[PDB]
This record gives sequence, C-alpha cells and structure tokens, in this order.
Amino acid sequence: SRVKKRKKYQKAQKKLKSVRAVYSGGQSGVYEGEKTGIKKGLTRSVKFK
Amino acid sequence: YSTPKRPYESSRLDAELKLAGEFGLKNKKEIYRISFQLSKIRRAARDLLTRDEKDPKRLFEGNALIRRLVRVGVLSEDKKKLDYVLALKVEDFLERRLQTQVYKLGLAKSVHHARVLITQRHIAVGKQIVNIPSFMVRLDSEKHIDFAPTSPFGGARPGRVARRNAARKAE
Amino acid sequence: TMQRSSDVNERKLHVPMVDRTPEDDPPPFIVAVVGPPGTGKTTLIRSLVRRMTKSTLNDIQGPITVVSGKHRRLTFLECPADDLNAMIDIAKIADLVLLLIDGNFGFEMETMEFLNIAQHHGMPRVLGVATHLDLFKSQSTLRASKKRLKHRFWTEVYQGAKLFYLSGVINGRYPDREILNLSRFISVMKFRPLKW
Amino acid sequence: AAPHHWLLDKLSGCYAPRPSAGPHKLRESLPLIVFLRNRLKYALNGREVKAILMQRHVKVDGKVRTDTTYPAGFMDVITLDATNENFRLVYDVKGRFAVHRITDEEASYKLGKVKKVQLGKKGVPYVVTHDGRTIRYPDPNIKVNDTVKIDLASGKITDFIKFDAGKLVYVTGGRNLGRIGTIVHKERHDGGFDLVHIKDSLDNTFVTRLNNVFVIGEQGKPYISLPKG
Amino acid sequence: NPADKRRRLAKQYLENLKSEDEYNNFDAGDLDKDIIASRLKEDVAEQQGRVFRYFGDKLLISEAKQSFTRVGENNLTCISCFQPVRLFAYTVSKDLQLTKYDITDFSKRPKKLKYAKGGAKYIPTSKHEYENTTEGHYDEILTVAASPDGKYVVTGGRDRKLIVWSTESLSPVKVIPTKDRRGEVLSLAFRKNSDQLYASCADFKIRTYSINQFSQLEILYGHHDIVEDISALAMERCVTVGARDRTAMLWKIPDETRLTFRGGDEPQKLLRRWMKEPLFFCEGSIDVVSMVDDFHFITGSDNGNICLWSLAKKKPIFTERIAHGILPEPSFNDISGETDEELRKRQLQGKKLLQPFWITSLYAIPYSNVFISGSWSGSLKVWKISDNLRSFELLGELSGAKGVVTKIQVVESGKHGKEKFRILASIAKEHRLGRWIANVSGARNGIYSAVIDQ
Amino acid sequence: AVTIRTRKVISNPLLARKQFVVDVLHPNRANVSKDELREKLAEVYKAEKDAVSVFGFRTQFGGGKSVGFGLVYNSVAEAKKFEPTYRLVRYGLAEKVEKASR
RNA sequence: GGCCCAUUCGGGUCUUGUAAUUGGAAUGAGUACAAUGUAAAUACCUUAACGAGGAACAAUUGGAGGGCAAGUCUGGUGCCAG
Ligand SMILES: Nc1nc2c(ncn2[C@@H]2O[C@H](COP(=O)(O)OP(=O)(O)OP(=O)(O)O)[C@@H](O)[C@H]2O)c(=O)[nH]1
Ligand SMILES: [Mg+2]
Repeated sequence: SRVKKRKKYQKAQKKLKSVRAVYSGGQSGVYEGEKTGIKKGLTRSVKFK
Repeated sequence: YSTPKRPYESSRLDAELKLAGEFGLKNKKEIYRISFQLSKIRRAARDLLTRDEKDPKRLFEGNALIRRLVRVGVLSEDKKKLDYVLALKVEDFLERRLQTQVYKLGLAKSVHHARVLITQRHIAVGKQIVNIPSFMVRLDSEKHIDFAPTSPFGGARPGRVARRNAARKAE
Repeated sequence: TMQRSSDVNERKLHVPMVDRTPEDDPPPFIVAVVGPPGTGKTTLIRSLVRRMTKSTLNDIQGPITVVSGKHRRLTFLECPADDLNAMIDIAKIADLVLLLIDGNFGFEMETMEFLNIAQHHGMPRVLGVATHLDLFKSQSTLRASKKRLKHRFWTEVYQGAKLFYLSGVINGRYPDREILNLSRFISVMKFRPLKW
Repeated sequence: AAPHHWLLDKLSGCYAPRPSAGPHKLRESLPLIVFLRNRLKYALNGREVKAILMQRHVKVDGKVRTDTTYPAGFMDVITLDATNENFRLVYDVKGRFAVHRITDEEASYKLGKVKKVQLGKKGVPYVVTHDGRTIRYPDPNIKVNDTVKIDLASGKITDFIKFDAGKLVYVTGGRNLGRIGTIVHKERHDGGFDLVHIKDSLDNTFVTRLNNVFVIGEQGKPYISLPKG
Repeated sequence: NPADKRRRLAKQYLENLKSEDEYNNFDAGDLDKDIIASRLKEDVAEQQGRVFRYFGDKLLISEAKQSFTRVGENNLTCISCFQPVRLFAYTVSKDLQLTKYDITDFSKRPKKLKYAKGGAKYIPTSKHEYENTTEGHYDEILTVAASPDGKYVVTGGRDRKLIVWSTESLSPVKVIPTKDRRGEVLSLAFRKNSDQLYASCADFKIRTYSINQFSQLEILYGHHDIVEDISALAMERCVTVGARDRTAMLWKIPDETRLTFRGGDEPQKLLRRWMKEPLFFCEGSIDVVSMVDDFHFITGSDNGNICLWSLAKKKPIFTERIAHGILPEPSFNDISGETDEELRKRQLQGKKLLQPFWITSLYAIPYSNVFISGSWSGSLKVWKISDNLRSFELLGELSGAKGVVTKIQVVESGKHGKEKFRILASIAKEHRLGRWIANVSGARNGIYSAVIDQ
Repeated sequence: AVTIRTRKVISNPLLARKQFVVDVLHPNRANVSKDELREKLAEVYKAEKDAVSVFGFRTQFGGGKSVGFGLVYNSVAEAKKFEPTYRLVRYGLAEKVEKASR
C-alpha cells in the first residue's frame, strides 16, 4: 500500500508539469535558452473580468 | 480516529494524494488519525476564543494549550497567541513525525528510505531505538535523532549481507 | 430487532424432504475414521471404544458397533489408508467422519481426496481430529498452526465445523479427558437426512 | 479492608490481617505483622516475620509473646533485643499510630487508664486498665479515668496520676482522636459530651467523652517522652 | 489585569489544595522514615555538603610568588593534578603530547618527568568506528583527568578515544573508543574520592566509566549543543554545560534525570533598568562550570558573565557581567583601508563592535569560599563568594599569565587555619577548541603557577 | 564486562542480614547472569558466597541496566534458615519435591 | 515519445519510458543459544547463530475497457448488423 502511493504521486507530479508550469528550482547552469520553443502568439495570462 | 464528512470528494482525494506522497504515508488512516486529534485540539481552542478575556478557563487553559503545543513543536516559541492554534493544520502535525524528521535531518535520502531505516531499527532518538515511523518527535528530541550504535550505519559491526559477502570473498 | 428476526427466521427454512429413518430402532450410525497412513486411527478407535465400553479392544479389525448413548449406538470402522477404493466406498456410506490430520505435517492429499469424494457423493457429518501436537518448544507455532488448520478445515466443511485437538499419546492411547469430551462431541451431532 | 490507624499503603494485598484477641480491642490496636513487616520494615513477608517471631526478638511489655496477630494497642512498649530497640507507640494528630523511639528507663514502665475499682471478693480492692492488668491494692482515692504507672518487671502500680482540672490529658476516640494540649476548659455533663477540653496552636476548643480521654502527666512535665517535628 | 488575576487565582488554588505551630507536631510517616534513616548505612558518598571552608578574605592575595614556567609545546590545553589523603600534575597539548610533572616541591617551579607523545603513527588502519582500539592519540588531545586515588591518568580528545595511562610509567593500559563518528570528548571529571569518570562527548552525550574495571556505566543524553564542560564532586550528581543552548544541566546519574537551568538576561530590560537614571547586553554561549558545593555552582559565559546558581532556582542567583574586560577595538590602520582617520573612525561605529573577553576557564575550589576565573585579559581574577551564598566579589588579580588560560585548578598545602595553595593555570596562545584568537599580545605557551599564602 | 552498583544499604539485625538494591550494568551483554552476579557481589562484599542472594530482576527496555534486590547474609547456616525454600532450590542446596497426587 | 484539456475541429506542454541489463548494502517475519522472569512453567523484557531476490519468505477485494480463431449462433436489400 505504500509503494502504490509512492508511484501514483510520482505520476501525479509528472502530470502537474503538463497542466501548470512548475518552478523547478531556477537557473541550473549557463542560460542555454528556452529548449522547447517560444510562441509569440499565445498569451497564457489571466485577464480580469 | 474517525472518517471525514464527505470522504470522497475530489479535493479530498487530491489532498490525501499530496499528503501521502509528500510524507510517505501508507494509507488514509495516518491523515485521518492525526487530523481527528487536531480537530479536537482546535475545536477546543475555538471555545477558548469564544469565551472572553480574563476568563479563568481562557487564561489557564490557553497558556497551557499553547505551551504544550510549543513543546510538541507544531507551534514556534514567539507566536504565543491562541489564534495560531486555529491557524494550525495537519501537515504541521505530520512534519513532526520521525520519518519526516529523519529525512529532513538527512540521515535518509527520501521519506521511504527514512521509513525503512526506522522499521529496520537504525534510528534511535536519545537512548531508545524508535522503530515505528509515526512518532511525533518533540522540540527537545529534535536534535538527538541519530543512527543507533547497534547499527552498521552508526559504528557497529556490519550486518549479515556485508559479513557473508566478506566471508565468501575471503573464500 | 424486527429486521434481525426476519433475517434469522429466514434461515430456518430448508428444502422439505422425506426422512426414511425410523424412530423406534434406528441403525447404528456409521462412524468412519479416515486418515493418511501413520496417524491416529487404530490408537483412536481403541481409545474411543475403551472409553465407551470399558473394554480394552486391542487388535481391531472390521466394523465395530458399540452402544454410546441411551438411544444412539454407532459403528466404528477404519479405512485402509492406501486404498482409494475403500476410501470411496466409506465416503458413500458413512454418516460421521472422524477426519485424522497430522497437525505437525499439515494437510494431506488423502484427507483432501476423501473430502472431495464425500462432497460429491453427499457430504456426511465431519468432525476433524488433529493429532501430533508435539510441534516443538514453540507453543507459539502450536497456536499458529492450530489456527491455520482450523481455517483451512473451515473452507472445506461448513464454516463452524468442529476441529478437535488431541495431545500426545500416553500409554498406548490418547488422554481420556480429550477422548471423553470427544465422545461428548460425537454424542450430540443431530444428523440430517441425505438423498442416495 | 483496612482501618485508618495502621498507616497501611493500599498497594499491599487483598486480605487484611485481623488481629487476634488480646489485651486491647480490635479497633484500637495494630498487630505485630502490620507493625514489623510493613511499617518499620524489619520483614518483607509473613513467612519471615513468623521466622523472627519464632526466633523471639519481640519483648512487648517485658514478655516475649511470640504471635503474628498480637494486638499491640496504646503505648505497649515494643522491645526488640537486637540494637536495643525500645518503641513506645502513641497516636499522632491525624489518627494513625505514631511509633516513637524511647530509651530503657522509659520502657521500664508504662501507664494505664483505670476503668473501674471493685470490691470483688474477699475484701480486696481492685483495678483494671486497657490491657487489663488486674493489679492488687491501690489507694482508696483511685477514681475512674486516673492513670496508674505499671512496674513492667513485676506488675505493681508505682506512681499515680490523679484526674482533675489542670492535668495533661491524651484523647483516643471520636473526632478528637490524638490531640494534646488539655486546657481551654473543663465541662462534666451528666451522660455525654463530658470532658476536659484541649487547646491548639491558636488555642481552639474541642469536645469529647470521658472514656475517650485519659491523662498522661502535668502541664509541662509528662514523664513520657513525646515525639516532635 | 490578567497576570494579576493569574497570580491571584494560583494563590487561591494553592490555598484550596492546602485545605484538601502547636505543641504536638509529630507525623507518623516522617518519623517512621527517620527510623529507617537511623537504620541505614552509607553516610559517606551522599553528603549534601555545604560550604564548610570559609576562608575567602582570610588568606593573602596581592603578593603571590608567581612563576610562569614556559614549556615548548604549542597550545597547551588541559591540566590535571592529584593529592593523596609527592604530588603529580599533568598537562596535555595540541602537539599530541601528555607530560607528567612533579609539583610537590612547593616553593619553586614544577619539574618535568615524562613525555607521552602520540602522532601520525597512531592513525588506525581501518577508518571504521569500532576498531578505534589503537594505543595512542592521532588528533588533538583535549582533556586529561587524574584519578582521585592516583593509579591512572585518563585522557582523550578529538580522536574520539579514551586512553587510560598508568601513573608510574605513562603507559596506555586500556583504550575505550566512543563508537561513533562525532564522538569527540571535550571534558572529563572524576567524581571525588572514587574511580568513576564522567566524560562529556560532542554527540550531546555524557558517558560514564569505572576506570579500574575498564567498564562503561551509563550513557546519558540531553543537551542541545556540544557539552563543552563538566564538573563533579563526591556525590553521584554531575553538572554539565552545553555551549550554545545556554543551559546548564545537573544529572542525577543513577536516576538518569536532570535539572535544567537556562540563562535569560536581556539588554532591553537591562538597559531600561539602567535607564531609570552602559555597555552590557545578552548572552552568547555558556562555556565552563565548577560545582562549588552540593547546592550551588558557577558558570562562565561567552559574554564574560560569571553567574552563581543554586540547586533550587531556575534563573541564576547572581551575575557578574564583565569579568575580564572588553577587548581592544581593531585599529584604524587595520579596519578600513581609506586614507583619512575620519572615515577610518567612522568605520568603528562608535562602541557597537566592542566585544568582551570570554571566560575560558573557571575553577571553584570544592566546598570553599573562593574561585578563580581566567581568559586572555592577561590577569587571572580571584573572587570570593559571600557567606550568605547569594553573591560573590572580586578579591584580587594574578597578573603574571600572558595568554589564554585553558585551565585553572589549585593545589592545597597547610593545615586547618594556616594554608597555602599553588594555582596552576595552563596558558596557551590559542583557545582549547578552535583557533579563533587574534592579537596574540605577548603570550607564551606555559604553566602559570602562583603560590598564594596564609 | 559487567558492572555493579549497590544502593540504599540497610542492616537487618533481626534477620542477620544486609539488604540493598542492585543496579546491574551490562552494556553490549544480554542480561544479568545471576550466578556470575552472585560471584561479583560476594567479592565486592565479604566472602559468604552461599549467603549472598538476589531475586528481583527487571531489565529496562533496550538493555543495559537491570534493577534487582540484593540481600547478603553472614553465617551460611542462618542464610539457609532465613531464605525461602524456592530460592534455595534455585541457587543453593535444598531440594524437596512435592508429593504428586490428585 | 509521454502527459493534460475539449461536443467538434483541434489545442497546451515537457526527460519520458522499458517483464532492458546490473550492483552491493539493509534488515524483518521465521528458525533458534541462552539467561531473566516465575512455586514451577507460559508470556513480556534482554539476547549470541542462521535467515531475501520470482527478495517464490508467492496480500486481497472490487471496478472500467478492450483485442483474437480456417470457431459457433441469429437476423437480411452481396463483403453487413448483432
Ligand atoms: N507422537 C505421537 N505418536 C502418535 C500419535 N498418534 C499415534 N501415534 C503413533 O502412530 C504410530 C503408528 O500406528 P497407528 O497410529 O496405530 O497408525 P494408524 O494411524 O492406524 O495408521 P496405519 O499405520 O496406516 O494403520 C503408533 O505406534 C503411535 O505411537 C500422537 O498423537 N502422537
Ligand atoms: Mg490402523
């Protein structure tokens, strides 16, 4: 019963990287770049009312 | 302990998922037990707030409650007010257990390594080897959690796997 | 308590069948002692007949009918432990089965085969008797294997059958306290009528 | 199943030792098993207190009296031969049996309240006390509730303490049981609540009976030594 | 007023608990227990001994014969002495050497007898914490302790060992490791007239031993920082002090229980107490102890406090705030690096960064009226405790000891009314635990002996 | 190496005896080893090895300490008189069996 | 390549997988020396020896959904639907 909740929490916090953007811990080494792309059309910010 | 009111709502399921995964718990009964007695604690502190200043019950049971909460260690020394007992919650209580504390002090590499160290008796607070993971260490036993001297991660004689490998490599 | 009364009064109801067993002079109830070769049986049949009739019946053979009650008399016979054929016959005609189990060794396929042959040919009453309780110094493992044998026996007979525990043999046969209340268990059994 | 006077701890057992018959009553005495075993602890159990009773160390009232349940009541001087143990046991202020240690010239005697004076048979005056020492021939002025002093080698009365207004009295009985101070008041009624009244630290007042009180000396000079704190 | 209501209700509570001086005042259970007290044996070790040597103002102070015998060992660390009922002394250094002295030639400097020097040869061939059973010290011997009977000296340090040496030859008879990785010993004290050692190890642990049986009695736990000092008398009590938790504990070692004593001086209330009409402040770390008698002791702090504590009061009875001075502030040619004295003076912030000397040695003569304090102010101080036992006061100074005083203890001579003592004090130019000490102002590594009289 | 500590030593002249509580200390050993403990007790006190006795042993949790009840006699004969018969069967010389019937 | 959202088209995101190989440590259930305990024995407590790779020293219970045949059955507007 313990290892199951260890491995369904690892699954959950791997799914959490998909929905939000998770603070991983800051800049590791040299700033290499965005490594995955930059979208200039998408704005993922909450507008008011 | 006692089960909650609506035990199957999705906020409660993701709550218990985060709690059991972040603290290495085995089932729901750990959360439900520590939350049941926390419910008793702050249900009492609510009544101690609903009575007035200079009430004898409020004065004596309030400073008694916050001093034994500080000595359990869920409440810091400077917040000696009674509304912080209401601000208290469940992971403030199960950060105090020995599995969490062994991992935070760094004798283990995760909470699961801490749980198996505790159940394999390599961990002793003070004098006695503690061997159950949900122990609720206090503010004075916080700094004597160390490896047991009867254990190979302390300084003792190495266990059966190490000595059998040493003997077979000596053969 | 009314729902309890309904749900308990329901399980008195059973299929109404005929009896065909007389009430004036019923036959002696056939008690079959069934065991793998090497446990109880002889010693057990000797001890039961010695307690019942005050007569040392050394060197048994064949069926042995004794009077054990004011109206219940019963016939003792022993299957040869290697023969599945005699095992099958006494499964088909026995009324009570004293099921010998070597409690130190555990369950065994001869008693399991008798249990299945009886279950398919019209399961009689079965009182399980576990002998060889000389496991070790460990009374802990005595109690553990005791509970495990009781549960495994309860999955084969109805849940709440009687497993009986015999201690070590003393002077040729079993302790007479244990055989006394074993005969107390045999004396109240309340047989139900079979079909074949 | 115990009384209050014995100073008996509750974590002891189930059956409490009934004292046997003897000089004093059951309700105003402690036996030797509850004395030696579990009060000043010269034993650990009944077997070894019977062993030292068979060895005969005890010398209560100058005689040996080897018995387990021998009812030592008020001021029977328990004498033990090894380490010259002389014990006069009196009442404390809260009802128990305070066993004071005394010396040999004090344990050479005891005192006793006189109960009745009789013209019993053949012209012989007669006196009894709480241990029942029927000793011959006191003076005619022995009233009730006076105090004789027993010889404890023979049995004779050696000294006599007269009961009157202005005497140092000891109260053993009722809700005043075990008090000392003997002077605020005197009041002899005609059948009850009749006594001499006893002071306190602030010289408070108290009521008792005649038979529940008995004299031990004078205002400052009792020849009994008393314990202190 | 809520604290007034708390005090009032507590008073009513205690009055009610009393509810639930005459001529007769005797209690049966008390006198029965006193009969058992008359029956028992062993009125020897457990004297609750009070202060029976009242001689503080009596002896001379100002004209001691002070001989500072300099020795060639870098950073002497401890001093152990011995008197039977010839006297030997022991020193030990950071250069891994134990050195035996004779001291009984009282009117002159001590005499070297025997070296015992460990080194790199004694590093174990395992790096494994329970086969630490070598015969010498390979790192930083911190403490010595002579037996009260004098068969052995026992020493240990940062190599987490206890090596017990014989006295007559300085030979290692037995090695007892402390069986874990951080188990460095920091203080050792025999209980007086005995064979029982109390070592204080940095695992927040206190180990106890019987030396003539080569056995460990009891490990006892409970401090919160490293147990920097230990002290004991003839009773089986002990008094330890951990460094930064600012508490001193005393241990009933058979019962394995303790009494804790925290500090608690605050510059807010202290500067208000002076503001009713001043460079004094809070506390860093309680460092050294010595049990004066079986009811009192004294603690040396990190802000120069010397405090006097009873067995019956949590907070201390008496303080003495500055006991060795405040350190000389860093010079204007060594603070800033500007050119002008105005900016280099502005970089001192006035008085805000003057730090006091910390008392690094304290010794109470057992059951006596006088104790000795030492730091790197250059002058030992001698204080006597008043006869009502609620204060002490500076008698005089012993100004011939340039350096840190890593150890103070005294050696007795003379009879019941006429006495003379030699105060040994180990002097180094570096603290006995780490270095940390700059401005070495004419220090030397020696033994400051003083001969005090009358 | 076992270690011994006597505490609260009183004298019973009525039973010709000296009694005390026994803190027995065995770090990294199993337990008290009562015959070896009687040896160690009989040599820390005077000789009387068949007159020294211990009975009440309780080891605390995790081992190390055990509290027992020690009583030491002079005069082995009067020790045989005063000790109970089951402890004499346990340690010393007496052996009388009970008649096994009914 | 995994994951997430959404009735739809689609959109959002990111070190994620594999009956892949492999390594030495840990000890607990069990098996057991004892001693302690106790009238005696049990049990608790203390405790040497052995005890893991399918760590086979082999935990369940219930639910959701598929997919397959030279297979079988039914219907009927070929090859389909069930
Ligand atoms: N230790 C012990 N031995 C028993 C016990 N019951 C029977 N035996 C032994 O079992 C041995 C074998 O003989 P029986 O027991 O008569 O054999 P059985 O059970 O009739 O089986 P068969 O040999 O096939 O006829 C005897 O000699 C008995 O000593 C028991 O409870 N304990
Ligand atoms: Mg047969």
